[PDB]
Amino acid sequence: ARTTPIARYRNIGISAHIDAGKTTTTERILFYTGVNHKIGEVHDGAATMDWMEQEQERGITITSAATTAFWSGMAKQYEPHRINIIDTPGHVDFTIEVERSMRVLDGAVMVYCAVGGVQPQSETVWRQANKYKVPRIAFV
RNA sequence: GGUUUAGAACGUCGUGAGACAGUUCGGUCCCUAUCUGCCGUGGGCGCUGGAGAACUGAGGGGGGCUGCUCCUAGUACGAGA
Ligand SMILES: Nc1nc2c(ncn2[C@@H]2O[C@H](COP(=O)(O)OP(=O)(O)O)[C@@H](O)[C@H]2O)c(=O)[nH]1
Repeated sequence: ARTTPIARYRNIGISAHIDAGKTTTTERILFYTGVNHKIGEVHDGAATMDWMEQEQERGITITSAATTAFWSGMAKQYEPHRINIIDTPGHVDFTIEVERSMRVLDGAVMVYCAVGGVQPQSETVWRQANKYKVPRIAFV
């Protein structure tokens, strides 16, 4: 039947202030689980999370697009888990994408910058996370 | 090439020879550099015995132009662009 027991699923959300590195960390995760070669960047648009061609050119993630992989914690790189990341955007203009995403995840790794710490958009998505008690960790 | 010479015409003016910041076609542009000047290149003499070399360097001339891309760097700035 199903390929994996439920305890191997981790539905996590990546969300933060603009440019805090959500898409970069998502592409790094995809590479480190091996569904992506060529780690790639965003300012050169070659990243694969970005398709709509606006975020290709303008280099700003505008809408969430879920993605899956197989990374593992028990004897890591082995005994695969199912991490469903959702690369959400952090723009106040697109906070609606965070809203519906934050309401649909069971956890979410918040991203913070080490230069500015929290930022107004992060203080916003913090309300959008307390709004649903979405469990969460921070990634500086 | 044009402007303004001789040929020619149109429009216009003049009765006319002709004329017009009106137009059109055609229409010869000379000079062996003496001096000054400047580019170079020498011959004489000096420089205090003659000669051969190497120099120092007064002083003068040449050369001084820049773009793009990459890195720094998606950094600082900016809520974001
Ligand atoms: N120095 C540094 N720059 C980063 C990091 N993550 C992202 N960036 C830069 O941030 C710019 C855009 O990153 P992006 O993926 O758009 O961040 P996001 O907008 O939050 O997803 C790019 O030029 C990256 O070079 C990081 O961990 N360190």
